[PDB]
Amino acid sequence: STQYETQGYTINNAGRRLVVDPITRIEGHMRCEVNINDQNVITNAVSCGTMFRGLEIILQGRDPRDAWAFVERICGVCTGVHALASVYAIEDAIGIKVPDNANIIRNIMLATLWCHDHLVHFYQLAGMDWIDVLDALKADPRKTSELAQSLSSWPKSSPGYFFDVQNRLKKFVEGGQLGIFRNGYWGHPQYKLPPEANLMGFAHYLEALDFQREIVKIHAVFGGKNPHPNWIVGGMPCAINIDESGAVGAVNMERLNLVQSIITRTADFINNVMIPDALAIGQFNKPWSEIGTGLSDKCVLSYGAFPDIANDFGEKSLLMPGGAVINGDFNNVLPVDLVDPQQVQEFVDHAWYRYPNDQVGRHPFDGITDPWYNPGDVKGSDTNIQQLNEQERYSWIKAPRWRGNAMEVGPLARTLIAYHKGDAATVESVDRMMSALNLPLSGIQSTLGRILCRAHEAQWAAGKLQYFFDKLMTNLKNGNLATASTEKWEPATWPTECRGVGFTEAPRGALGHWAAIRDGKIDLYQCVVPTTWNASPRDPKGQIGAYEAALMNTKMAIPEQPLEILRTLHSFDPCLACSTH
Amino acid sequence: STQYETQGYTINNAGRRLVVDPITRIEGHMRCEVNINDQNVITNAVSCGTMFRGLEIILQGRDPRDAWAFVERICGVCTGVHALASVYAIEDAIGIKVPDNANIIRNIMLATLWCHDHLVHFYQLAGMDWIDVLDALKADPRKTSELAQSLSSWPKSSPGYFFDVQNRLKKFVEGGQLGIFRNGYWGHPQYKLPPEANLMGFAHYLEALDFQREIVKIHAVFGGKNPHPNWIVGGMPCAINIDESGAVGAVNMERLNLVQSIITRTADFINNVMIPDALAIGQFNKPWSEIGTGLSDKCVLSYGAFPDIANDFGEKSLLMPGGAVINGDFNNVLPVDLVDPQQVQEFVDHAWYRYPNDQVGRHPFDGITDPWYNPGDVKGSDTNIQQLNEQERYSWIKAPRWRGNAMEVGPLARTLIAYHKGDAATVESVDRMMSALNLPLSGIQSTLGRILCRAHEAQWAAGKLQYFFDKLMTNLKNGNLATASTEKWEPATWPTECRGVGFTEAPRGALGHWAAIRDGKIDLYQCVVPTTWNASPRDPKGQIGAYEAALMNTKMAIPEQPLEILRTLHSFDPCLACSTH
Amino acid sequence: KPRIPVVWIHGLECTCCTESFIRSAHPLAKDVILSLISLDYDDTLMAAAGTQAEEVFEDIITQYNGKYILAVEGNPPLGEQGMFCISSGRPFIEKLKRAAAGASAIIAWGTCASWGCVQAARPNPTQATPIDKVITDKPIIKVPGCPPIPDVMSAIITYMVTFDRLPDVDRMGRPLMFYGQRIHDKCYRRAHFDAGEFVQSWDDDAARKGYCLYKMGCKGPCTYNACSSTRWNDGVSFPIQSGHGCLGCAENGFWDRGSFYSRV
Amino acid sequence: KPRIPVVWIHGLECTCCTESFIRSAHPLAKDVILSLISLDYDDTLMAAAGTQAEEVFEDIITQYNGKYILAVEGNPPLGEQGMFCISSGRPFIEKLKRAAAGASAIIAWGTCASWGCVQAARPNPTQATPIDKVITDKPIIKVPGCPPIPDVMSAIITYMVTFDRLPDVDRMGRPLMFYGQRIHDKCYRRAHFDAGEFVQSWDDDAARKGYCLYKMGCKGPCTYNACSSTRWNDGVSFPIQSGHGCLGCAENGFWDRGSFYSRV
Ligand code: SF4
Ligand code: SF4
Ligand code: FCO
Ligand code: FCO
Ligand code: SF3
Ligand code: SF3
Ligand code: F3S
Ligand code: F3S
Ligand SMILES: [Cl-]
Ligand SMILES: [Cl-]
Ligand SMILES: [Li+]
Ligand SMILES: [Li+]
Ligand SMILES: [Mg+2]
Ligand SMILES: [Mg+2]
Ligand code: NI
Ligand code: NI
Repeated sequence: STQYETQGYTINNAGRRLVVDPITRIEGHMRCEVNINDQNVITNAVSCGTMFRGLEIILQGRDPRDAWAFVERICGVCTGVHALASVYAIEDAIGIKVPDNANIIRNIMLATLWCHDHLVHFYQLAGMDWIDVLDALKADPRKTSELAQSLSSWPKSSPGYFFDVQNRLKKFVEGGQLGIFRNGYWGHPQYKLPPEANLMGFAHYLEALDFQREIVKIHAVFGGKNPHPNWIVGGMPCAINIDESGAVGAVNMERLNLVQSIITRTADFINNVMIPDALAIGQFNKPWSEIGTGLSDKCVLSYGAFPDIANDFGEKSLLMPGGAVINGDFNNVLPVDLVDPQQVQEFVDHAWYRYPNDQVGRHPFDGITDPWYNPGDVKGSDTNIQQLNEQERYSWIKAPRWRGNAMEVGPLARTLIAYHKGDAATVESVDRMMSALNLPLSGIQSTLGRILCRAHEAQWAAGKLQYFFDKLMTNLKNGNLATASTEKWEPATWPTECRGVGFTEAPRGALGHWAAIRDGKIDLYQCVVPTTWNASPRDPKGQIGAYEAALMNTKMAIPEQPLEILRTLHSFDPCLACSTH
Repeated sequence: STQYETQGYTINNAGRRLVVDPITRIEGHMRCEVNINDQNVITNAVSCGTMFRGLEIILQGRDPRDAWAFVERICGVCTGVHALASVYAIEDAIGIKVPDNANIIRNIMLATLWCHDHLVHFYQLAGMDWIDVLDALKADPRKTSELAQSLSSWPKSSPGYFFDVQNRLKKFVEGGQLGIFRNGYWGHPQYKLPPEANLMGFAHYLEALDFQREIVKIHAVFGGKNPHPNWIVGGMPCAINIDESGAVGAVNMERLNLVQSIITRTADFINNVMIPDALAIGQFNKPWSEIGTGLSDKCVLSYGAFPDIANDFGEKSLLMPGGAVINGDFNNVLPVDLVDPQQVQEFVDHAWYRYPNDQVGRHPFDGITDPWYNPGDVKGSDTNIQQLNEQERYSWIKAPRWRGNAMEVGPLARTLIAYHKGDAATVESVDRMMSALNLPLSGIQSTLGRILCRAHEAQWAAGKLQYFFDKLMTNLKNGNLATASTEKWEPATWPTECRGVGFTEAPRGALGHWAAIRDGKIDLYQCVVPTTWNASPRDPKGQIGAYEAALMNTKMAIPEQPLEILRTLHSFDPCLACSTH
Repeated sequence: KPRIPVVWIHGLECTCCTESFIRSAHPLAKDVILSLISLDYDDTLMAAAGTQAEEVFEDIITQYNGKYILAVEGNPPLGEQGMFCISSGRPFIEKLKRAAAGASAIIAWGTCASWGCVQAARPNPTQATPIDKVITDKPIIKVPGCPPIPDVMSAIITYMVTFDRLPDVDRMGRPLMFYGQRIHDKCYRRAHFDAGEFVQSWDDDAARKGYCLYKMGCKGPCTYNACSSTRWNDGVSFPIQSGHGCLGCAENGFWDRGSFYSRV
Repeated sequence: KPRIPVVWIHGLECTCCTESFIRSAHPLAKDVILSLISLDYDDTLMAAAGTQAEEVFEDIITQYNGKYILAVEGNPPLGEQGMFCISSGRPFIEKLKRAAAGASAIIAWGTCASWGCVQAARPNPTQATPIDKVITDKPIIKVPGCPPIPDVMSAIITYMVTFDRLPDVDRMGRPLMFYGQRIHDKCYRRAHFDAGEFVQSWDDDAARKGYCLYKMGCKGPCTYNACSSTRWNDGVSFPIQSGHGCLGCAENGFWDRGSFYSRV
């Protein structure tokens, strides 16, 4: 066994080794291993991406106009975000400016995704870490109604409703066919909700499973379908016609009316179901404001997102702020430049890739994706990993760093960047939320904080949907219908050699696509994705990434039941297909 | 002035005359006049249909296969029922037997219409006679929640919901634009609900306005559109393909899945919103169990409906019983024969039509529609009527009789026939409903009883929707896909001269279409429609129709405010375009 | 802010156009009534009847003279001195003329108000007459169909409220947005029409594969509407999709262009 | 009344097929899971992780040997001894073969499980391989599309539950009900294709009238799916209705049939 110090942690691989493979209730394939000491506290944590497909390799030789469609299939959970980053990157390389309505509709596509994705994560992915579904069978339906009505105006609160939900669950489990609830962690001492809160949360799980399908109708109107809507380089293909012959063939007033109806219902669901449920998880699980801090009080990163001034990606345009904090210095939010070769770099000394020198980090315009499955001694065989070798290569995820620092990205990172940049709405929202929980601001830098910030962001995005919709309608009232720029559609109009960066804030954090075009085709396409940051393996200095740091120092009540590990990993909303691409 | 005796009433047109023109919250154009004595009691009532279009004249010379599309446009409220009666009539004349799936789908179309039509009538047409909308502004939202939850398992009952609905109403009236509530009867002493029940009912008015649009999606699947779906002589045009190439062009598993989802939602809304509201109106308005009896304790009529054995219109097939009661003898349910010239006959001595002998009735196969606007010695003039002269012709509605008797039709009529024939489900339903109200069975023979039976029937039809759906799926599992018989589609295959009757129970009562075909064309097409029965003018014996009888002997609190007249008339669900056609 | 006053009157009709309106999926008819417009007179829905309804009608057309939109469902009959349709003991046409005189603009809902519809089919017993042949001094927007598509009716309303202007119309007064193209120029069965792939009798193998309905009498080739694009009842279906040819129901005189089952 | 056991496994994937499944409008995915099937293993949705999830997997395939349906999302990579996709420390292909051996039938969800999809596009770095090239002794129903239509997925499930039989399939194993006809043979823009009425550049006058997308690279003429009839997201849209040509996403090798913007 060995021990070393990094980022204030003592990384110690003595003691019992626990393996969690597969991690479930995530997107895609992840393995996690830890070591625990004699007090059942984690002293080592190992984050492993257990899949790879190679989109950066497949994209070579493609037409830049086609790239969005390929890279959209990096992930069907954060569907659309990679298409957006792609059309941004190709437009940046060629020098294309899109019309305002295209930019507004892209912002609607991204805000729709934030709403949908955050809602399904809260309920279907993370929810069962916090709600003991089986304990809901012991609830009093009248006390459940009272609880629900104390927390929310939401209509669906009758005692009969909660009894009908409870009875449906009772009938579902009575035959032993427990389905997704089979062999769960039910009854673990870290389940702290009372039975009435479990039945309220379970009812809302089912309501969210139903309602989430409606949110993406906005993607179907502008993008044809969800999952995986369509896009174009130069804007969007959803031509608008309000008052001319043939409006039946275009985005017309009836199509826009459908979008407005979904926006209203989406805000109402998020504000009256998910927001009160997130605050209730906080009220009943306050100790989790002190667990899973990880890098969230050290190093956090946002690129920023939602340019409100079309084709302006600067600070005055982005509605979601960008910036970096390192060394715990929140008084100095630093600017990020995605072209600077000293800023974003990826290491592979602990990943299944080859570089000519694995001791140095490569900026993505110098990126290399040469897969090399080389696990070393894993106490089994190359086809039987019993214990990853975290002293050598242990993941399909590359290790991104920012100026050599290991960073956390995602909702909590973004909230801390906007708060410390002095965004008024954020400061007021965060302070009121932590006040209501009777917790200090530092309580947000935690596993509970990641969940609270994600829910807050769903609310923010539902508000921005209306703002963007109103901006689109203002343009239409002023006779501004344009949705595409085609001056540079034809390859004969492009630079013979050019390169560009497309960046945004995906639901899970900072996303960048770096593209080099030569002779009308993709010469290089490198992606660094939010879960690549968070789920990162170690670097040549031994620095740990956000997952490994957040798991360090965590108490486990029952080592064989990884509920604490799941709670913290799920709080980051892992997407492993995103991380590996 | 004159006084005469008929059907146990004293018809006296001395004393003050009141006019209600227009009657609102009905379909189409109606005028009502009454005389009231010094004690504010109605001693005379006059039912006048104030519209005519002449579909029976327009149909002459048309192709029998087209007739359903024309007569469907008798009415957009009871949309589809005239199309069903039409295809029945033409199939009866020619000798066409449809495949079982076509009969099952027609039964689904009719049950769908019963559910939709009854729900909208309860809330949007009759509801504001019982619910004091402005009094809902005085309710306590928590007491409203507690009331709703005491009556139903329906989920949408939170205090915050009732507060939000109450604030929407408060904002609506705050600018002084009261819209459909302007100059209503609010605060009339006959409004008896407490404020909490008014707010519960008003919330439900809004929920029903929203929900009714979903029900008719079943019509859109099988019939293309609602209002006014499509049909064919020979079956239905909605060809089925479950498991073959090209199912995308037909009624396939996805289309059947959509139907099933609407059926479940429709039953849940009717059973948990409409049924408990109907009972609540009964609980707070018991005196109306003794008002508006009219003909309902004397003469009631049902033709019967929903043949479960395809092409069998007999007693063993019809799921909704047929029969007639006269002389108050409910121990003698009499069979109805629509070909017997001595049974159904229409009189026009008090209607705006010409007969060779206006002192006799004509069976519809001998029917004549020769319009003659002759109001005679009115107060005012023929183009400025101040008072109809009910001693002469006073209506565009013909006067149907059964064996010379004046009959009531509709939900109460059908409930009484089915109850007294011993239908187990009807007896159980009615006995349970009247037991919950602590009222005698006789209490259903009233204005309140018409409303209770209508709500009962919406629940009955919702259940039958599932039954018919399951029968259709059983056929499809057995490889029985047929939806049309076309061996007699072509006119050359028809009898040179033939006649037929098509009958059913529309939402408002007994409907018949009598058709004569000669030389490939419609020779005669006569309709007798449920509101024609109920809104009937007098006959040569002076016998009054169901509306006029139900209004007789009614007390009015405020003569100038016709709330008691509207309550009784709306309880029959008048459709004046139907009545006149 | 105050909402735009709307007066909705009813002549000879079947009430299919009111029923279509309340089907609207987006915006819901509830939200149109509570938030978008002020629906100040409507016999089908209003609380008041008789003298109380007459007082509403008079108060609104007086207080909002020149400022209300008049919606017309159905049509006036000229036969029998207009007493085929009686309102408050007088010919309906007098109410239509009084309502029209104060209106800023008129929406003719449905084939009835636009053209005549079923009561005007031969031999037109009542001499039912479309609105634009009686009212000749007001803008009239025709929204034809029997009835028109629910979400077309609500989209036209939202367009007018949002953009504060009448929709642009064709030479017949129909909104170009929904009536600019024929059913047949946006029909999903057009591949079959082009290939000569037709239903020949009901429920034949062609019918079970969704082949073209031209030989069964489909009038889509001569009919302008949005049914094959926008579709009906929240996009669920339209006549052709459910296996019946278009009747031509958005076109003037469609009842008298021959049998629905005779080909164009 | 026991529900049919279902094991849902995940190879190399993007999870778009699970996401599509939960979009189902009728039946709701909630009602499929609670009432129609027993979804007994599914890494995206299940409570258990790690050793607890391994116990569920082993218990279900043993207890229900010969009687469960195997749903497969994604595909196995043959490169690096299968360790481009690792599950419980071993190649995913081992889990695929264990789950297949006990299944009564296999549903290959999406273009990944059916054909290969994006990871199999040139130069296929991982040697991603469709299910039917690995599992050669079981009924495999291919439900292709990237992803398939939500209500197509749920209609296929309800068919199998209601009718107690596999759907009838074409020569490639695709259900005839939804894959028997081409997008272009049920496309509402076919009138424009017939007339030579084409979009020539994005947002031109043709685009704003809904003209045909053939010259913008639409692959509808060579693609079998239900998008132009059943449509997407409760019938709200499909690719062509929102102005982009069909990419061809239901067909084997569609990524490598040239630029999406090159005409057929
Ligand atoms: S079904 Fe009618 S509208 Fe459609 S293609 Fe055939 S003829 Fe044209
Ligand atoms: S848009 Fe595509 S599928 Fe539709 S008609 Fe044109 S080429 Fe065919
Ligand atoms: N959100 C998201 Fe997916 C990840 N990680 C991307 O980008
Ligand atoms: N219901 C109904 Fe209409 C009437 N009266 C018909 O038939
Ligand atoms: Fe629409 S009221 Fe119904 S008949 Fe044809 S429109 Fe008229
Ligand atoms: Fe659908 S998991 Fe998403 S990539 Fe194309 S199907 Fe695969
Ligand atoms: S009949 Fe009418 S509803 Fe549409 S499809 Fe034809 S115009
Ligand atoms: S891209 Fe795919 S989703 Fe349908 S329209 Fe074409 S098969
Ligand atoms: Cl006409
Ligand atoms: Cl492929
Ligand atoms: Li740019
Ligand atoms: Li018959
Ligand atoms: Mg990368
Ligand atoms: Mg008649
Ligand atoms: Ni993702
Ligand atoms: Ni009617």
